[PDB]
Amino acid sequence: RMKQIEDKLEEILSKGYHICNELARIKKLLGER
Amino acid sequence: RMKQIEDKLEEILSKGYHICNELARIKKLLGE
Amino acid sequence: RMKQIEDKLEEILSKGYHICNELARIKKLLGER
Amino acid sequence: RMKQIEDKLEEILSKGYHICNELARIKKLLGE
Repeated sequence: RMKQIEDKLEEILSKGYHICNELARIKKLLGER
Repeated sequence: RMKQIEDKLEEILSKGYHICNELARIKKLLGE
Repeated sequence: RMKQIEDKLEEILSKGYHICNELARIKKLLGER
Repeated sequence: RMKQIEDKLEEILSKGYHICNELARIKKLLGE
């Protein structure tokens, strides 16, 4: 269970990196307009 | 205590998945 | 400390609701284009 | 154990604040 907590924390962090990378690409393509 | 925390984490994760779906729809509207 | 954990979990959840509300407005204004 | 978890939470939170800044810039580019 403490392992499944540690697993979920890393899943949340990763996805937050993923999300903020997707928004960074979106910001990029709109600034080049 | 660990169970209350895990439970909330699962819920936070779910919001992230929802955000990624929004971003998928949003990318497509923008052509990307 | 367990209180400050419970406080942070609610801050993360809220902000995730906030974020997904901001993206929902953005999706709305672009679909009406 | 609580300290490792709190520590990661602070870090997750920070990403959220970064995402909100991206969304602020992105809204403005879109006129909104």
